[PDB]
Amino acid sequence: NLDIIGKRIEKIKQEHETSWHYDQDHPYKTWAYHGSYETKQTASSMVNGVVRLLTKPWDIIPMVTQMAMTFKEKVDTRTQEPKEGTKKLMKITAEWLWKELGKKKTPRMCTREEFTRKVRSNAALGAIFNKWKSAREAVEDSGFWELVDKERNLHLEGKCETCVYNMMSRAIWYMWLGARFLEFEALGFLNEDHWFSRENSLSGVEGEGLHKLGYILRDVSKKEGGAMYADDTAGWDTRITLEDLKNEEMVTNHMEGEHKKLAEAIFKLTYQNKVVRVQRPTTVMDIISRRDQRGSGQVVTYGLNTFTNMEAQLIRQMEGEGVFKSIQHLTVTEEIAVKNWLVRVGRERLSRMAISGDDCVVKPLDDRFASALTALNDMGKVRKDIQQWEPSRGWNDWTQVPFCSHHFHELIMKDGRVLVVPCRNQDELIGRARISQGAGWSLRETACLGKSYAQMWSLMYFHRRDLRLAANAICSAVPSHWVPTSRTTATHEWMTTEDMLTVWNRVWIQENPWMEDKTPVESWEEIPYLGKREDQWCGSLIGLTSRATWAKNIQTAINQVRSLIGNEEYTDYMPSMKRFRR
Ligand SMILES: [Zn+2]
Ligand SMILES: [Zn+2]
Repeated sequence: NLDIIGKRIEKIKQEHETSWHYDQDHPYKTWAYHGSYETKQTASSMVNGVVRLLTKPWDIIPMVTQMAMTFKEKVDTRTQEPKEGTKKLMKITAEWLWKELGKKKTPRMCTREEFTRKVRSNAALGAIFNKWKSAREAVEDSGFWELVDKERNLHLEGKCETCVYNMMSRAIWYMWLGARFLEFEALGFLNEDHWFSRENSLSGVEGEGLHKLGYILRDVSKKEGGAMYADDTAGWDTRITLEDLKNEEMVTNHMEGEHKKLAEAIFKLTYQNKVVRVQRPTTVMDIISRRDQRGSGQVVTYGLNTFTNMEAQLIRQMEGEGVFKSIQHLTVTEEIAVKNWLVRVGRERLSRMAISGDDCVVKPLDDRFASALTALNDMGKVRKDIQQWEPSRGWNDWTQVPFCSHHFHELIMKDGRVLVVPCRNQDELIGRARISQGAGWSLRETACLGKSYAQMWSLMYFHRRDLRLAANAICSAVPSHWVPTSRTTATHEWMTTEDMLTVWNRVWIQENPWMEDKTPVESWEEIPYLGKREDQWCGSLIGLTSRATWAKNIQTAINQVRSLIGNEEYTDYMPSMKRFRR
């Protein structure tokens, strides 16, 4: 409590002394309340006109149109403390997992130089506006770094002054750029040096890309065992216990010098003790604290969620294999059996999983896993959309398993070679490309975002008839040499001015470890589609009157957009298709 959060609270109280008041009608039960002060202010989703003008048939599909119109009673719930047996299982497993992750890696501090480059190339670090306008301006002004140094030396002392969260199935907690830097210095190595790559972590997929995930699921499917299980958790970030935050901190045991102390401080002072400011309309600013749940930076959140999720799923596996009998209490001989399992088969059991933060696919040794629920429920990782004690429903086919919002098809080229391609309902893909976030978008910038989406569709979704055609139309409608842009930046190989057929060959043939024959593809017509009936199942409008009219008359839609943008240098990409090729 207050000897760690006090100083932070004291400092804010004073800056709004003319507004302070301990409000008695406060809507908090599970958060600790501290006081309120006067504020008044709020960002909605705008339509990309370039993409909408080249996707007319979809102007009458509600699933697409509604996406562009528009829980904080789940952040106010309290997780129970686990049993002693559960806590023992978690500490042993965490201890062992950090050793394994650390066998071929060296913890190290990230640098101002490294941080500066990040900001000067638009990564979404989640900072606030005020003294300097943007992030960019603050990074050259030596004043900033004197503030950063004040807080830094404070953290070495073991106290905090300026590290305070701002809260705006999602909940995003911005800090000021300074506190983001100090988080990056101490914990950035996890992302920057790829601790959760598949090579290093065996379960993880950090930096793999959407064109590898299908191949990774199929490799898992090849192992002997039961169904593939893919249970989603209900509000994962709100079910992170203090015991979870403590096992995460054991990464510091692998550190030394300044680093160990700086990392210890972030975990102690910001993660395991939180100070947050929230807008309430009855408008005031509420200064609340609590000890548990997740609210770090989105990139460190990712890596820590993967770590804790790896830990939970190895434990659920142990329960299915009958390594321990009850969560109430671990005997002495059970501790040695758990430790022996991890040493004998742990690495093999990690390779049976694909884990991306809160998202997992598990192919266990057999189907006992399905009704092994006691550890999972007691750790607080309650399954979404199924009764607490009802057994999990597994999948019998790797092409039906959901993972990172996709499913994966197996697709045979005319030359016999095999692609594994990502897919989702086509209304979701078209609906997202019609949306832009923010204000002050020039026509040129709107066009360049449209082009980023088209290049993505050509590289990942080439097998959907409607998306190859819409992609060709957009790349024809936007000046050939204008560079694809994005304001909120996995592997993004479509962000480039290089020839898209040359990128396709590098990604799917040259650099693809699942493809033995390296024979380049000479044109887009060598590159196959899903079956027509499969394309309709995944949402294609192939076979409708509206869709045939759009395709027939596509050069008229292309010319409409060219007339609005003006007299520039354009390329016709539509003769790359068979039906437009004379
Ligand atoms: Zn601090
Ligand atoms: Zn599909």
